[PDB]
Amino acid sequence: TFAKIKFSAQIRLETGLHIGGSDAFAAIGAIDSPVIKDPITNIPIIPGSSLKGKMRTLLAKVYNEKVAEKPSDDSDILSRLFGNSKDKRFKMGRLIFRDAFLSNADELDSLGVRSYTEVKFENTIDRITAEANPRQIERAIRNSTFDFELIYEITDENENQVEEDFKVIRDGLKLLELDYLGGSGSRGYGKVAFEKLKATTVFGNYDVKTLN
Amino acid sequence: TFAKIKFSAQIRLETGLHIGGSDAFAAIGAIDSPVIKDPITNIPIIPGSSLKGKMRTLLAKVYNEKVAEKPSDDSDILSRLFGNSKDKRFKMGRLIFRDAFLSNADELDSLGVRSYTEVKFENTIDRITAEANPRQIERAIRNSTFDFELIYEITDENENQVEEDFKVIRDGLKLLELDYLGGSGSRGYGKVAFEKLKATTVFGNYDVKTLN
Amino acid sequence: SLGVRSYTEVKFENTIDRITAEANPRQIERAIRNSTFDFELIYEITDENENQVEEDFKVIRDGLKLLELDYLGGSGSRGYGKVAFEKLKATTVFGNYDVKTLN
Amino acid sequence: KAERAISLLEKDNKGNYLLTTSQIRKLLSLCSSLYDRSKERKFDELINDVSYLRVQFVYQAGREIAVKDLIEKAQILEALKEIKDRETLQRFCRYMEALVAYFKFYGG
Amino acid sequence: KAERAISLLEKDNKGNYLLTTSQIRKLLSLCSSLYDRSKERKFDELINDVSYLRVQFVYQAGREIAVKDLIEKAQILEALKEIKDRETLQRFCRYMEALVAYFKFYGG
Amino acid sequence: KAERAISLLEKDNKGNYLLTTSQIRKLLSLCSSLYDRSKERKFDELINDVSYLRVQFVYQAGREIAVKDLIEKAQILEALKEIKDRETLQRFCRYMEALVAYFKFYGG
RNA sequence: ACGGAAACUUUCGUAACUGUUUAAUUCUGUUCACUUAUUC
Repeated sequence: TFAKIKFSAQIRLETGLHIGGSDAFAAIGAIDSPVIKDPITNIPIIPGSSLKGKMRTLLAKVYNEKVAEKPSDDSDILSRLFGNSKDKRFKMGRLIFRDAFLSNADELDSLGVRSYTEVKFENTIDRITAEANPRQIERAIRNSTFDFELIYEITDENENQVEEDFKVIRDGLKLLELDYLGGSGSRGYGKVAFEKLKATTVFGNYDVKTLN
Repeated sequence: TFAKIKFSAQIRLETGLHIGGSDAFAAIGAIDSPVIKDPITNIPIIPGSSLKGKMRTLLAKVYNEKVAEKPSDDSDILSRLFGNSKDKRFKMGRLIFRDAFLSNADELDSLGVRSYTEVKFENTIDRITAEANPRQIERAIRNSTFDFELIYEITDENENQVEEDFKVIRDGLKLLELDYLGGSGSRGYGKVAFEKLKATTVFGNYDVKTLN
Repeated sequence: SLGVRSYTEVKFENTIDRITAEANPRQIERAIRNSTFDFELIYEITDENENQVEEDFKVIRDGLKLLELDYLGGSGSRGYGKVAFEKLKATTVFGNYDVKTLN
Repeated sequence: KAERAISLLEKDNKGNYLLTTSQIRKLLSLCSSLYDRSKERKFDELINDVSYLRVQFVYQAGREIAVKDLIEKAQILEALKEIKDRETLQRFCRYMEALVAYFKFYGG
Repeated sequence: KAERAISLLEKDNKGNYLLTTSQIRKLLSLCSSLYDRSKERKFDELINDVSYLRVQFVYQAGREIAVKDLIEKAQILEALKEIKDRETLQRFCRYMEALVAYFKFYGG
Repeated sequence: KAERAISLLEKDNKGNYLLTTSQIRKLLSLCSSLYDRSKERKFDELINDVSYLRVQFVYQAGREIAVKDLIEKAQILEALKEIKDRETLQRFCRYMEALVAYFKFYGG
């Protein structure tokens, strides 16, 4: 009738990504937009807005029946999973994400690191001169786990399609690992890896069997 | 006969949320709806209207016996806890809420922060062009306690259902922690955490035993 | 010179029958705040008023300060009256009794 | 305060304001974070925020040409030294909000 | 006063008033917070509220096109400079309320 | 802190600052990595980062002439010994950001 | 040695019950720390 499904997993970053954050003032050694972090502390965290904005785009191009043009108006078979501000049949979303926080600080200092992020030097060639525009970016360190929990809930009507809902969610998790997750990741910056993909119930109403 | 139950707790925000406050004039660096605060001072506070409007909605979809359509006219077993403008048996509510004020300012200045809220940069992709509509929002900082006290009182008739009343209230507190509390929480902005959930008596009439 | 509304305002009041919501949406008409008035209490003796004049001022002076601690009007149980005698002075017109018990 | 802010801001050089309201979304928020805290506590406690607030103006005058021409004309660095009282500090916060209103009145 | 406010407001451009009474819920309320304070104290004390009240009109003339066409026609910035007395300041508060009633009669 | 940083940095020798903002992109990030970690934990735990931070000013002063002339004048090595408390360590982090803003104010 | 004398429009009563500024949205699309170079 009403259950709570939480997809608890650990996102293992095998390659340092780069997501444009707010004000470019996290360090006095940069010149471009670094990575958004925590306003109170200073731990490299990834928001949840980049997860829904990337997973929905890469999934609506294989499970669709019409050429897209504008968001929230393509492929009705997956519009009920995210949300639609135009359809009168549903308005709220049944897939609540969460801002993943870096929880690898309990054993990172024991190995002896420099800080939490690094500055990578890059440039470009105009095919007429040597080095031009000596810019720089600030990526993330390697091996940094996170806390990703996908909250799922039914609303009574979710009856003759529960088995089909898990097929789209499970296929979307393995599809994100084969693509970059960030900004300007065409050169090889993103590529996540969901470690320990498990799902448990907290409210206690739906049995667990389709774990993997 | 007549007791006063106060559910004193501390709401710990584990994720920065975003609730559309009043006019967009709390800062000269925004462009959209910020977060409601204090008219005299300047401390980020959350009103009590968002707590009653969200806890009642998420609870009336599991403890009901008929498909709802309009507010204050669904599931009579929980209508007496909030109120009803149509039933002649009761009119006033027995669950008086309270606007939670941020009381974490006693130790926040010792750590040295920038302000009290941050400006997060977001945009959208039309799947035909690059960046479009460079908008911006204003979320809340992490780790900020609040003063949440749920005032409860009986009216003599509350006799053979007191034990059932605490079951619905306790189930609604743990259910709010598994869902966003605010606006645009589909990407992972809400998700509160009731820390130190305790209940005491001020008037002195009903014994305490069902603390947890 | 200050620019106000008019002279009398309208206040919305109702009642609760403890069984329904709003009952009898009536209204009243109160008076504005800060409005001075001209109050003159005339006192005259009649020859016999001789060995009790000093006692008469004790009752009048006590009655003036007692009215300030009580409502003066209708439905004053919620706090509508409560006057304040400003510049309490006494003078003579005919001139036959000296002034000394001013306050 | 508001009378001398309508003629000094207009007197510039090349037309078409290249500086937008997006690249100045920090120095305009730090001044608002000090006016609200001056009414709660005293002035002798916020001595660390005043020193950090002055560095932000000098740091912006070296990374963009649209900042040096605004500080030397409006005398931003001069007003940061005359302040010393709680009432005087509140005047500088209101003067900064006036330059933002008249900036978008002619362009954007 | 009330004669030139019935013909100047009607003379506009494109029909259907896009600006509603919801996006102007600040500049119309701050002027009411000065009329009640001008009758209690003197005019030489409220010199800080007059400077801040003028900034609200200029700040809105750059964020919406429905404001520039109203200030230049009704001469809002011109009336804010002629005022200097307590009796003259009270006239500007009554002139602003006249432009709101006729704005909702023809449209909304 | 900020008052003595505007006159000591200007007093140099030969004009045209040869040292750019690109060759100093390490010592400015190491000091920023200590101010944020000092507010989370205690000072007795970060005793290894302070010793490693002092060596960076010695190695950089033996490979470029544009480093020794700045340490001896600004007294960088002297401030690294007076610090001993968490509040005192936070003052040295804010003083380093002041020398960067005024460095690009006159040149770049 | 007044068509006068003696006298509260007073006593009673929340403008009340009900209601998330909410649904939708990657700060990303292009970019070798490069060019000339006997540890002889």
